[PDB]
Amino acid sequence: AVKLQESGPGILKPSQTLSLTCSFSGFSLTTYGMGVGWIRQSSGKGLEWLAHIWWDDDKYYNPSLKSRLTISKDTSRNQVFLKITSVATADTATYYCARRAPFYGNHAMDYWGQGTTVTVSSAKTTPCLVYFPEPVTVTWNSGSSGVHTFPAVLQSDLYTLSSSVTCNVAHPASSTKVDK
Amino acid sequence: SVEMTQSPSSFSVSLGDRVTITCKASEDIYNRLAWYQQKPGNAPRLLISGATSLETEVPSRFSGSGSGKDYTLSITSLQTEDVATYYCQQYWSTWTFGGGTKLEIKRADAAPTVSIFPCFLNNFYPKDINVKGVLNSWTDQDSKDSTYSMSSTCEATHKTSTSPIVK
Amino acid sequence: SVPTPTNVTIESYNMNPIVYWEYQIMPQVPVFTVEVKNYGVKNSEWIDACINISHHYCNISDHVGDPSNSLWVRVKARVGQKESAYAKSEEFAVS
Repeated sequence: AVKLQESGPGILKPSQTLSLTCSFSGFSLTTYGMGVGWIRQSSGKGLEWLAHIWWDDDKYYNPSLKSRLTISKDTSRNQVFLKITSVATADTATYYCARRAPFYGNHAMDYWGQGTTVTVSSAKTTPCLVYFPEPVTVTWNSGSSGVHTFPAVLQSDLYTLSSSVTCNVAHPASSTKVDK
Repeated sequence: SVEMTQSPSSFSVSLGDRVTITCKASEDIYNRLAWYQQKPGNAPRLLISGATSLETEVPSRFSGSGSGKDYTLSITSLQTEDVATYYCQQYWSTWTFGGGTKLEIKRADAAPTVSIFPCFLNNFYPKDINVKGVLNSWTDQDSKDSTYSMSSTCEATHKTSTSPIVK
Repeated sequence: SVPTPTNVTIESYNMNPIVYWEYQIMPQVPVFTVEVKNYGVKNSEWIDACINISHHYCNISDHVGDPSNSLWVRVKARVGQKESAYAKSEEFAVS
């Protein structure tokens, strides 16, 4: 079965370097005409192609970012890797890696990994109205209708959302559990 | 580089309608076009390749076409399973995605219930809205009753009236 | 608006591909630019082969690679600071 999975650091600070890993099975990157690439996407935004690597180690980078990206492959481990230096906040997004459909003249991306979200920030796990990092889970009397748990927005580097009803608040990172 | 313009970012539609999404490329991309569907919090699903080749498993109500720089995607009978964002992609010279077109469903103009606290704008339609030091988040169109919601004296300006509701 | 080149021909006796095209006579010197891109197994960007030359030909031997991919060409014309649209060429596979 052809599968692909992306591994990432989770939360990473500015100016650092990002190490992304695409682990796959089901096929081989040594096979002629095979290739894998990266694509990123921020909340409510479109898809952005980053880089792509071929079976012969020929590499392609998106010009806008070439200078910060380095893509490599290791057939003896079945992983494709991507490195992104001078990490900025704009770079907070979800990273995907996907292969090239194995047909001549076709370069559409047939199989994708679920993706890994990386948040670029210099903060700390700070634990109806509601912190860091996301997520959080607002339930009401331990559980349905007329409930409007809104999407979080970040003030000065902390997340804060709202949940209206017409509130059991958790936070896995700092093991908080406010059963208000 | 090659650019791909998908207009617009969204399109209000009703189930049962036939929907056509437009994708325009800056230069002839010789039918090397792919189409992808993406439901919230999920990886994109490849629908069409080579401008007109459907992936296996994809329902026949879907079809793509065009040439040169103009390609479109058509769904003959919109069904809930089809409400997603659709992206086109040129793969002639490396890769470029279009901006995306999110399908939203039409329904009766509904007025927003405001409840302020020492301010919630819940369940309205259409989606556009302007309110009057503070921050706002908006929800996605509700799946039960295609309404919207938003979070931030408290007043708004919505086309369900003209007299701005001030709470 | 600057004239667009015509009659884009691709030729190769042996494995020595050279492009030939037509242009009209102009009181100034028309300088052309030639680009080639391969497709099939790979999907490269358009890479320059002959930048701003005066003559109606361009040898692209050093841009052929992997007989499995087809090559496509396009050529534009310049006169002063204005340029022409690309004369896109048809496909090229085997010698």
